[PDB]
Amino acid sequence: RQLEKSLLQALNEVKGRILDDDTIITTLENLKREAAEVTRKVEETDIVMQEVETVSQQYLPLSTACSSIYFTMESLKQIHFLYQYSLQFFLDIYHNVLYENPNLVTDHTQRLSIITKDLFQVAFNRVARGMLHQDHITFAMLLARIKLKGTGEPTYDAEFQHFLRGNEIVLSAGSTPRIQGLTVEQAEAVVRLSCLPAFKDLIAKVQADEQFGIWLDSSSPEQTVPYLWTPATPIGQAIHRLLLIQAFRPDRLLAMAHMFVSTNLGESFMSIMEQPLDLTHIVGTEVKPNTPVLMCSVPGYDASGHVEDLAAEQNTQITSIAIGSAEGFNQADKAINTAVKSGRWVMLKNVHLAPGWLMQLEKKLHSLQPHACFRLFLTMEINPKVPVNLLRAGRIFVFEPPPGVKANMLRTFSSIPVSRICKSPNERARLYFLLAWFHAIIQERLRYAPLGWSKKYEFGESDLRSACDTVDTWLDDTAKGRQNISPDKIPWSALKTLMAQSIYGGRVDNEFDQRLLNTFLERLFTTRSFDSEFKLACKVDGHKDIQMPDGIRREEFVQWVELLPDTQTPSWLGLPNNAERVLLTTQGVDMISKMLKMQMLETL
Amino acid sequence: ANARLAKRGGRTMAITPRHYLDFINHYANLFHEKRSELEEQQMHLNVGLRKIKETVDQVEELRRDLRIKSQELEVKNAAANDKLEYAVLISEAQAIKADLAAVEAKVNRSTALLKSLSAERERWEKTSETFKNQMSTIAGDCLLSAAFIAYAGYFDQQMRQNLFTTWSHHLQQANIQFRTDIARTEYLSNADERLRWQASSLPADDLCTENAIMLKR
Repeated sequence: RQLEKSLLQALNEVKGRILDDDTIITTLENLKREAAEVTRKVEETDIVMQEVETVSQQYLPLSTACSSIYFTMESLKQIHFLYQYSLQFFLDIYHNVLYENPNLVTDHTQRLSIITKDLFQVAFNRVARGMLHQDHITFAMLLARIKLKGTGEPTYDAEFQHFLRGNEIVLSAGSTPRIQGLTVEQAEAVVRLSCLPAFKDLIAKVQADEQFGIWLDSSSPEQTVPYLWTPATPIGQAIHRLLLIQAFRPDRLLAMAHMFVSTNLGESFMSIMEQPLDLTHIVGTEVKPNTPVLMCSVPGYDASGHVEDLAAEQNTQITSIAIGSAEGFNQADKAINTAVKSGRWVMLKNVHLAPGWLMQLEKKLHSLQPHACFRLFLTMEINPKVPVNLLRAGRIFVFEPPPGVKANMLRTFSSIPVSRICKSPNERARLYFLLAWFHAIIQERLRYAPLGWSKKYEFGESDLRSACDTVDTWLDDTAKGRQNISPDKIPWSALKTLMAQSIYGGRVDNEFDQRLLNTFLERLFTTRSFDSEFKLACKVDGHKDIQMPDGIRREEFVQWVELLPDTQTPSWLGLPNNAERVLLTTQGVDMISKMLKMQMLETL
Repeated sequence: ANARLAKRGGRTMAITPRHYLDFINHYANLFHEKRSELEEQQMHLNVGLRKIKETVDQVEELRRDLRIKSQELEVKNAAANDKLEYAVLISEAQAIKADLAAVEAKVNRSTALLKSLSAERERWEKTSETFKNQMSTIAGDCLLSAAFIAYAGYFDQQMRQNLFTTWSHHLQQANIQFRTDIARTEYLSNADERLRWQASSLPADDLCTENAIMLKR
């Protein structure tokens, strides 16, 4: 540009004959030198071209996955309005991925795949750590979709569109197939599915596979799916089976979605969320000191105890201040200033009542740089009064009742300290396991209201802690330092009556519910006095049951907990297996509606 | 467009006649600025072309003088050979030969100048011919630039592109010509100020480029 400008302004101000001036010769020499530098431009441009084509052919699918992941995270907020992730959060994910490589390879071809897999896994972990369990399958499906799109692999766009828009599209009117083994709604689903060229002769195939009247309809169709989608890739087979089970048995759609995600990303892709939340490592490493730690919680399940136990374990100091009055705001500001100066942690309890003060808190937090080892914990309920600024600023952790009996036992055994459970005598561990089993059953029954319980009681961690305390103190009363107790001497009647009238029966209103709790306590707290082969429940009416582990130690009981199958039916709880069908179907329809919200954004 | 976005689900934001007044002010300013820039560029081009035409004429005059006095030197050499007073004729022929050497050197430098400047002329003529067409599209192109620079500052990239495409379809349907083969960022931002922005911690994306253009204008 200097070339062109100088040449034009030199030619325009000659004020005479160009051929008669030596300054024109100087401009000629200038043009020659600048033509020489334009000549050597070409090799720099060629090296730029080879560099950019190398980096493109190396890491273009990675960047496409980057964009898709961040835009899915951005469009995620349309579901539950609670989580608002930010580009700073995504860049923290990248600083965690590209700089913390497990078993750190030196071969770039394997390192790129390692980075991609670790990215998908850590993205799901760090996002689903602050989401309800109803949406984890939706996020896993979105991650699987991004992996499939970024994969050489035939894109299943038409059949995914049909799967997402099956019930919405109008089906045939007046066409009714055979009612030999399927209902009218199943017939309508088959009619809608018949539009696909692959699923063309389904009307012929349902009567061709007459002997497969159990794998297609009824029974448990998760493992077995008849027919198929020419050779087909396993992912396409999974898609075809998912469409078939949506057409036939919409209840197990969640199970088919889970196994499709497992086949598309790994059988342990989303299995880390069933583990109890490891708050210590995430707080000490994954949280910047500026960023507050939001601990959202569903009603009836608080989260103060987790961080209080964390502070006690890590010997740190927390100035826990309850939010809700002006002097409360005053000591909150004083403790925040003192913490920034020193470094001790500060807790504000129930911040979901003063959004106007939360605005000033967020602006003050962004206006300062804190000490290195200082974390601010905020606890709140899930209500729309929480400011989106604060949600964007802070890392979001949700606290929900754990999904599954196995998960509940794992959380309970993580909560109960080893020194407490392993005290003398040797029956304390078995009694604590029985207590944890009882708590897991009575808390899992709350999901299937109004069958498991007539009302949504607050059977939380307070009841569990009180039951542990009363078991400990009655065992200390009945054991004068003995290393073992015969099962007859255990105060079974005392424990049953106390937990039925003071601890767990305190919240019980209906006499029928009180009778039901007495039924569980009587069935569970006898064990024929610690006899072997004690039947805990009956998982399937046909040749299946859950039995007492023979172990007599905490390690044995924990090991028995992790050996339980990942499958769970309400027959574990004692409910009929038909209790969860309508709820699971409704959750599947909610998943479909959520992905419909996702895809659309990509007179009276 | 605002109503469509509101029904789609994003937050709508109010449109006021202050926007229209600002847009028409931007249209006037951009039309005046682009016309003035084109006029001064054409003036510079005309001065350069006139000077290079004068240089070509001087080249032709130098060639004619060189060949005429080369023939004169040949005639004088023949006369000196016939006369073979000889020393004076030899000195005169030597002076004429020195003059021929100097004029031939100047012709060589002028030829080098013409060869260097022919590539410049071969594009200056094209720009001069293209100026007549590009003068007519100024109205429509400045209209689009002003509408973009005064309206679409709140929407995202897709909605901005929708607005620009709608305005372009309207101007195509209204038989008004607009410069299609140019970027809306390139037409509004100069290269040096783009470099200064890139030095001043601005990201290298088109969105932030027109954001900086809005902040400047």
